[PDB]
Amino acid sequence: VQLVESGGGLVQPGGSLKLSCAASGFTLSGSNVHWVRQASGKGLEWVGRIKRNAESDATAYAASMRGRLTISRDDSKNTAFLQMNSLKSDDTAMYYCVIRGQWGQGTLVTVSSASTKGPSVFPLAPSGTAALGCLVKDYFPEPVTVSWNSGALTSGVHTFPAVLQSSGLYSLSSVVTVPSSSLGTQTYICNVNHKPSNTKVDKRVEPK
Amino acid sequence: DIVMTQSPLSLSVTPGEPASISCRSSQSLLRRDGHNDLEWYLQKPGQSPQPLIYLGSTRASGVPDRFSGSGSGTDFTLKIIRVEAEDAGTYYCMQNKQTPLTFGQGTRLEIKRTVAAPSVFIFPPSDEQLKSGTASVVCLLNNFYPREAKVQWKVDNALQSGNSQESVTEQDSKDSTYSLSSTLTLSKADYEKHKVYACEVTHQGLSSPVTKSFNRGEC
Repeated sequence: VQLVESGGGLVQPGGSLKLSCAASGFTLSGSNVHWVRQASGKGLEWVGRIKRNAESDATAYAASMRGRLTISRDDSKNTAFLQMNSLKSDDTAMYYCVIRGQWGQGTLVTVSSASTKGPSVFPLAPSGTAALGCLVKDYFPEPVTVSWNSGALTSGVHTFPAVLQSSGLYSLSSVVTVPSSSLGTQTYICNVNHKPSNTKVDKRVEPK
Repeated sequence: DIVMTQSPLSLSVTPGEPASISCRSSQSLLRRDGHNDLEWYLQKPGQSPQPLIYLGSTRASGVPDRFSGSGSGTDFTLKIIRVEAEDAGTYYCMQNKQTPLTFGQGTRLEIKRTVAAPSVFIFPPSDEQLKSGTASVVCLLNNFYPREAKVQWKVDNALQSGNSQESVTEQDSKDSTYSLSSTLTLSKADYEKHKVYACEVTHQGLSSPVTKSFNRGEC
């Protein structure tokens, strides 16, 4: 029924990461577990798999990752694992757990020698239709999540792809178009979350 | 490895009209049962890929009959009978005959819609950012079509070159438009030295370029 994926994040080049794929409403052992990767703005690449218990937990691994992967299953925890060693910058991608015999939301793996940095959150103050937003500046690595009014404001929201600045730090803007008549009365709060640095910010955006 | 070839790599279809995506396999995917070891996926913006077709022609649960997978052996076709706005994204074919599982390059489906001019908004740096020692000027181009748009920054009529970065959202699943954010970075001392901050926008939906500006400190 549900898939929890973790163990990703920032790792220095030459480092190791152990991805976890926890199943909820079913037994993983009866299913084949695959891992598929996707580098930002690129296609799909199969990484490896582990066949169901009946099929002797048989493992196969992508040649591009040869001798660097170890796929397992902890049946007592109902969880699959992808151990990846000697990671290079080319391994930076979204890694998805794929149940065969559903696709998870994935976990981002960033192979960089840069340090984690929490963002600065600045309001994009308004002034028929008005626009307002939040500028989420100087953070590393990706991702950052942005919601408006704890998820109660979704219409007209545009959260932009982050841009990597010359400093090697990311920056993104999140905006909402709202009725200008609502400006003095309705409260607008952007909810920022940068999990890598444990930076959570609730910023009220006011007209002046 | 089995090589998966997709044709075309991108297309623009208006809602109500059909779309066809071809997939070529390097080796036959035909099974003994008459089916094929070929699947179709859709990846919508910000989402993981979702299954459309399995076994060459079998629809995944909750996929409407608008979508069909056809073909056998090495040649496959994904057809969308009538394209909806929600269909915007990247389509991939995938063989599951053997490991390594292989995918086609991906086909980006653009939903063609009427020309829509952007609504333009300029934002000065916040007081809190200036307090922190930096200055970012943001320019918003909201809900436009087609994707081609040009933004030109001017500071006291000086053309800004190389001190701005931009990012565009992917096609909207409901209204089929794009949005763009452009950020002008300057030092706090350069920001304080100048008065007029203008963002000039060029787009097909605009008969003339639109300028949105502000004067630092209201005047």
